[PDB]
Amino acid sequence: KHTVRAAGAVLWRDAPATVEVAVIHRPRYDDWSLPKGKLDQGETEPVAAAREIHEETGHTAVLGRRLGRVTYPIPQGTKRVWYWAAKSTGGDFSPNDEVDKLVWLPVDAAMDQLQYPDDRKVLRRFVKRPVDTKTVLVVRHGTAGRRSRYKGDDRKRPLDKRGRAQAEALVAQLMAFGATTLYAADRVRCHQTIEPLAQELDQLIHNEPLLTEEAYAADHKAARKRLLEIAGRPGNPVICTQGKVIPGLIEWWCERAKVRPETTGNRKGSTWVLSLSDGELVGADYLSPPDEK
Ligand SMILES: Nc1nc2c([nH]c(=O)n2[C@H]2C[C@H](O)[C@@H](COP(=O)(O)OP(=O)(O)OP(=O)(O)O)O2)c(=O)[nH]1
Ligand SMILES: Nc1nc2c([nH]c(=O)n2[C@H]2C[C@H](O)[C@@H](COP(=O)(O)O)O2)c(=O)[nH]1
Ligand SMILES: [Mg+2]
Repeated sequence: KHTVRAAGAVLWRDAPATVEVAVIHRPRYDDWSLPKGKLDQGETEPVAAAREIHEETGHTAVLGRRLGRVTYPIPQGTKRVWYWAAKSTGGDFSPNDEVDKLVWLPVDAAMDQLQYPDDRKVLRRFVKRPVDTKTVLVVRHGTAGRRSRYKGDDRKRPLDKRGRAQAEALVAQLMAFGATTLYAADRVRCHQTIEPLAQELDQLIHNEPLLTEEAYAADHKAARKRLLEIAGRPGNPVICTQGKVIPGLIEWWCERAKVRPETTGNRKGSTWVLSLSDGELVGADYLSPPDEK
């Protein structure tokens, strides 16, 4: 009942029935499996997936759609693994004592190579939908204290200490999915959330008056329109906004596209990873704040 948290991936490259996937061998278990490992202190599942892919296969990669969760018993209690689709961005495997072989296989043959039922289940998920996706990241701003007694939402109220720390932690989280462009509702706490990422990308953050809670409540259709407008642009946008805005936009998009989120929440510092194939939503993955389970 203690949970050892881990992440990994179906790492792929071009040759759905075209694509090749990576399967690894480990001497210590003499198993064939998917690359993965334990979260380090301070790490989120996406950040650990990318790191473990790199350490185990030599490859950098961009994460896309989440492919569900697997659990199994270990002496410390229960092993929990979240898996992502990850597109290789290059690298070269070198055999070692931890992982001594890596084979790239079409899905077909990878299904037969993978010895664990739960890995085959993940690979079944992977082929269920397109994997060459682009990504919209919708982020609820970090912790910023408590609303004041006044009407409206306190335009200038800043992130608190914990929130500033969530902002910093979100850089590696959002980079894992290849974020390229930045957008924030017209509130200071929304900008401050994505400022560390802005510095890292050396990028400017677009301001979004249409996506504040006041504007969403006065004209929800214009917010929706704007979201699609941004999603349509080239690149992988981060859009940081507020708690009364996100659930409505995410539900609206999921319903119209018949996409079922596997997890749901709306915490401050959380991220929805919205995977698109040819402008259609194919996944909506809720990621917890970086400082929460
Ligand atoms: N990779 C993998 N191993 C599994 C699965 N199911 C399962 O019982 N095992 C076994 C193989 C080992 O006997 C035992 C521990 O393996 P592990 O891969 O979870 O643990 P680890 O700490 O050595 O490796 P890691 O999590 O750091 O990558 O669990 C599975 O779905 N995937
Ligand atoms: N190497 C190895 N393969 C296994 C085990 N259990 C299991 O079903 N397999 C499957 C995966 C592959 O389809 C096949 C590979 O065998 P070799 O690695 O010995 O060639 O056997 C095991 O403990 N070790
Ligand atoms: Mg491992």
